[PDB]
Amino acid sequence: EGREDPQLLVRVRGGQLRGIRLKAPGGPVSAFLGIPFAEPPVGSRRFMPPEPKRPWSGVLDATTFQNVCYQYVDTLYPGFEGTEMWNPNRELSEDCLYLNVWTPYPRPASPTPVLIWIYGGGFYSGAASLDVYDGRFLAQVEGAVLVSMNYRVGTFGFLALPGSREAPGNVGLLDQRLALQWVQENIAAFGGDPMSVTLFGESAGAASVGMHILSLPSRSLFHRAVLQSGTPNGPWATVSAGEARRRATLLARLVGCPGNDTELIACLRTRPAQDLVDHEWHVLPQESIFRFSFVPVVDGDFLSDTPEALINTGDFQDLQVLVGVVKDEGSYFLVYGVPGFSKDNESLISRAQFLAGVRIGVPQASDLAAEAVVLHYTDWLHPEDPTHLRDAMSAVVGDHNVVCPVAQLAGRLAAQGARVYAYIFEHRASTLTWPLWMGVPHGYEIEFIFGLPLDPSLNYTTEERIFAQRLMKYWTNFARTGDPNDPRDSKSPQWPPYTTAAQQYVSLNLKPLEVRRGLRAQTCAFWNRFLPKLLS
Amino acid sequence: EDPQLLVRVRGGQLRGIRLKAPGGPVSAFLGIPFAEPPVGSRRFMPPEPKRPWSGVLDATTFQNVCYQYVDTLYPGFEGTEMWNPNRELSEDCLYLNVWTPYPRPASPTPVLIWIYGGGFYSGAASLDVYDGRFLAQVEGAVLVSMNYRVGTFGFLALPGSREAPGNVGLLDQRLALQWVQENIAAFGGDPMSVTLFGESAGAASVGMHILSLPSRSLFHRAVLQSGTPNGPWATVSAGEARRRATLLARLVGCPNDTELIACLRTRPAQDLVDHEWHVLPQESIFRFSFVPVVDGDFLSDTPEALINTGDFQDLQVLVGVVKDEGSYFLVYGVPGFSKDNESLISRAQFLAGVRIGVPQASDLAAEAVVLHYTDWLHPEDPTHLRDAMSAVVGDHNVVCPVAQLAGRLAAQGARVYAYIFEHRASTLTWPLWMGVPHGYEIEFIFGLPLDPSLNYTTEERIFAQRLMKYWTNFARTGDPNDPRDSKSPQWPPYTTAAQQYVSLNLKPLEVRRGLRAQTCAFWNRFLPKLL
Ligand SMILES: Nc1ccc2c(c1)c(-c1ccccc1)[n+](CCCCCc1cnnn1CCNc1c3c(nc4ccccc14)CCCC3)c1cc(N)ccc21
Ligand SMILES: Nc1ccc2c(c1)c(-c1ccccc1)[n+](CCCCCc1cnnn1CCNc1c3c(nc4ccccc14)CCCC3)c1cc(N)ccc21
Ligand SMILES: *[C@@H]1O[C@H](CO)[C@@H](O)[C@H](O)[C@H]1NC(C)=O
Repeated sequence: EGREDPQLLVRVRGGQLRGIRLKAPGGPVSAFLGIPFAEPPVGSRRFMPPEPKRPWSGVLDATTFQNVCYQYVDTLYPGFEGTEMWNPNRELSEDCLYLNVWTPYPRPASPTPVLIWIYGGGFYSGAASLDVYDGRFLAQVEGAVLVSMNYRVGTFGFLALPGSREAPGNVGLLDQRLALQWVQENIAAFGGDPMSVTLFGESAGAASVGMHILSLPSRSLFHRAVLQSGTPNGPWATVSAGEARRRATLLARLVGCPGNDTELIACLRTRPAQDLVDHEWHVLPQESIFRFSFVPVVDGDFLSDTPEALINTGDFQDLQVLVGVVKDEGSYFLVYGVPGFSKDNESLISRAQFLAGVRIGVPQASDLAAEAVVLHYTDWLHPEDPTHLRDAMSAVVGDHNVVCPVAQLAGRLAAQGARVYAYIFEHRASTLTWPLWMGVPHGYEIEFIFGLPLDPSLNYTTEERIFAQRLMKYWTNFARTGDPNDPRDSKSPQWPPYTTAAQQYVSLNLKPLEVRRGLRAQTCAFWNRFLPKLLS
Repeated sequence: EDPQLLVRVRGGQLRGIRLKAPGGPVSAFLGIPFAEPPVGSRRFMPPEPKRPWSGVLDATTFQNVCYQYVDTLYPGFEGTEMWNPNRELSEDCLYLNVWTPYPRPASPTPVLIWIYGGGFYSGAASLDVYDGRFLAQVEGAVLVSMNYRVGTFGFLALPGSREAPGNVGLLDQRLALQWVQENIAAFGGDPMSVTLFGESAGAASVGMHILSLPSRSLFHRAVLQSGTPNGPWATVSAGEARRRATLLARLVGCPNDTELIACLRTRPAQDLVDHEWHVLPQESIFRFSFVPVVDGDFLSDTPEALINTGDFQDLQVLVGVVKDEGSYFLVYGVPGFSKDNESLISRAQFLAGVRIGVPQASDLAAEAVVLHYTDWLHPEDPTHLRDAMSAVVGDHNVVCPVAQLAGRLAAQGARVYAYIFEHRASTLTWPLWMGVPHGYEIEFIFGLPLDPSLNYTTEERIFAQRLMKYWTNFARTGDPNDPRDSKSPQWPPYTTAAQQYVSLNLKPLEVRRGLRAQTCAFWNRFLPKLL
């Protein structure tokens, strides 16, 4: 010390860190990457809740991203940006409990609102190091303190033998909670305000944000929340204690593990990480799409009851939520799983293929429930039309898994005291490599919220750069005040809060804000009110 | 003595009356007997052909109206009184009426046979709305209308019994169709070009003549206005007919079939009318006590089975509905509804109404109805709930059974033409919320706006003329389109692929696609699966 940049030297509870000065289009940013927040969850610690990281001696280098949590790498379309952009960009390791911090350069003089990003990837994949989650633009342009963490995914994060000591479940959510705890204690050293923390996430990340809202020990660690294309409630974000027990026992059999839970978990702990990844998908109860094997469990601990019971009975008076969806939530889920669908053709399907797809898309549906889905989504004027059937299939999956669980959450939070702001993202990136029939697929709003169009080397249009700047302003104004609206800008269209009376939401596209009413109201009344009665 | 008023039919000589229509005279032969009076021992029995008479039979006045329940709900109210009997009630009522141009046509003329509605418990061929004089004068048509037995008299059945076999009111109708074949040529009518037309229970009757082989040889074309043989109200099973006749017998103090039927035959007509409504299995609306029975005789199977398996290649059918089929059915039966207030109902009142409107519906089926018809943007809005209640009743009872019939006839070889009547008579005394209620297109088809004393607008007179042309062109050719009008828009046939129908209102024809397609997929495909 003494020859290095004094603006990049910081101390945390665990010790000294050395960060890196990064270039963002408009100027420098301070980045502290790969900070350890927990004891490596390896060996005897596999399946166990995280332990806080013991202090270190000397200056820890925090200039590079750390290991990505052990997961299944997508090799479906080799060289394809559409799939490769989501793949791990660092080495896979069980030693992965690290977090990243981006702050303005020089570090802010007064306490600054903090944004904590929780990534998606069906609770089996993801990393905080991906290029779409780059906090440098938000830190530079908006002056934000951005934090992102790695949490255990798959069997490593969510394999549960409910009631056991050794594998209690939801440990990946506890990794997230420990990083929220770390922010409270240490973010002030970076110029961050621990008294103004906003959680934001997408897909499984949004479901994770939702589970922090529904779990009392997490509520003291944040003030506001953003749930993008994901919710704690719904058909995929959780499993029962019985279902998690079933899936962990089946995986144990599959890898040669046999009679109490201690014996079974000890044997699972001797298995190489890849053996577990190789059998992960083989525990699903049916042929399905938008279903993940190891997800949060309703344990009676982290989740005191189902997220459905919790959202219907909870008091959310003190809460501000920003929720929303993309135009085509379900389109991507059809390419691996539904026969007749491909990214390399227009995917014009037959009626038989549509009926077959509804059984895959709604796997828990009875013959009668699936018929109600088919009859609702058929256009009885053109019941055999291949383009309509193709789109209806996308809508079934999108509506069942995302839009209607989002509408249900917005409705319940608003009715029970929260301040809700709802959106629909309708802009398809000019740079998208997925076919046009897929529209705006699941996760393709992220690059805009994070401000990637501001980098001139990424070849986005001028319109897309102005639009990204607009979105970065909505998100950070929401983090700052609990309202996405700019107080100085009187002229710009206001984003009204979502209410049960008016059911107002906005469209996020290249045009100025548009206020719309009812988030897929007739269709979501079918999924949220009728279909549960067709489970009797 | 006018030679244009003396006709010799197989039963003997008749004398009509020269009537005045706006444009000129018409010949009318009213109250012609077509059957032996169905009185005494003949009560509940199939009709017998009328024995010949001596001299010249007077046919200058309408005859007795078949014995029925008279609506006394709103006394002096045009809205209800226009449907009430306008002649004396009697069991001696099997008479028909004939209207022809004056002088009688020189060449054989297409015949239109009108079959009235009234839930199979009421109606008469003598009502002012069924006046054939305009169609006879303006279009040169030979119009025939008959009285058929209604209520217990026409449809009380002890299935399998010889003395009360059921469907005798439909046999009264069939005998009048037989009479037309045998005698219409004496009036200048073409027995080889006979079109049946009817509304509500009359349309369901027309539909039952299509589905019953011995009737099929008596007509060539058909018009089903706001009614169908299929659906929840037009028929009952042999079992249901049996319990209702047994219950009614018990209610009037009666007493095996022979014994029970003989006791019923000793009862005065009004004693049977007094208990008629008390045999319905639930609190319901758009449900009638004595209706056609699936006997395995007149109806060889249910109208559903018959419409799904029938060959209709040789048939031309004109079908349609009115804008607000169910609105009227809500005033007597559904709490919160009235003709004297705007009927803005609550959510509770709507859920309660769905149980009355869909009486066969289980708790789950009724919930599916509620969830489908609720506007989830305004789920508590009283105007939406009021209007949704009207739609439930109209869709369940008329629009979706009509869509189902049109789809099946088209798929199985018929030529079908479908419409929606959206014009509300300027003269209507029912409140505005009721819109275009059940039966208010009839006065337009019959050409009543052409009479200047009835106070209809000029627009309504041009519109009635248009409709009279559609109906008579359909009777003439099996196509409602005018070959004279070498201008657009043409009325396309309804097909299962294109699902084309037209709107009948003051504006020129508009071609629309799918008759409430999504909603009727719910009633016709999903709801039957519950259970
Ligand atoms: N060997 C084997 C054996 C059995 C099965 C499988 C493979 C695979 C598979 C195929 C290709 C790549 C990865 C997994 N899937 C398909 C699983 C579908 C996962 C889709 C998903 C859901 N959340 N993240 N992902 C993948 C991660 N990538 C994405 C992510 C996001 N959006 C995306 C948009 C397009 C393309 C990829 C995206 C937003 C959030 C971050 C992750 C299965 C699906 C089922 N139901 C059963 C068995 C298997
Ligand atoms: N004393 C007693 C005991 C129990 C019950 C009743 C009466 C009455 C009743 C009330 C007034 C008049 C007649 C019957 N209704 C209600 C029945 C409503 C029948 C509605 C109907 C169906 N088809 N024709 N009509 C009546 C005839 N009038 C009309 C007709 C048509 N359109 C109309 C439009 C508006 C008003 C009247 C119209 C087109 C076809 C010709 C007949 C009941 C209904 C139920 N469900 C149970 C018991 C009774
Ligand atoms: C698209 O490709 C898949 C896989 O090759 C195939 O099953 C499907 O039938 C194709 N669809 C069209 C419309 O060509």
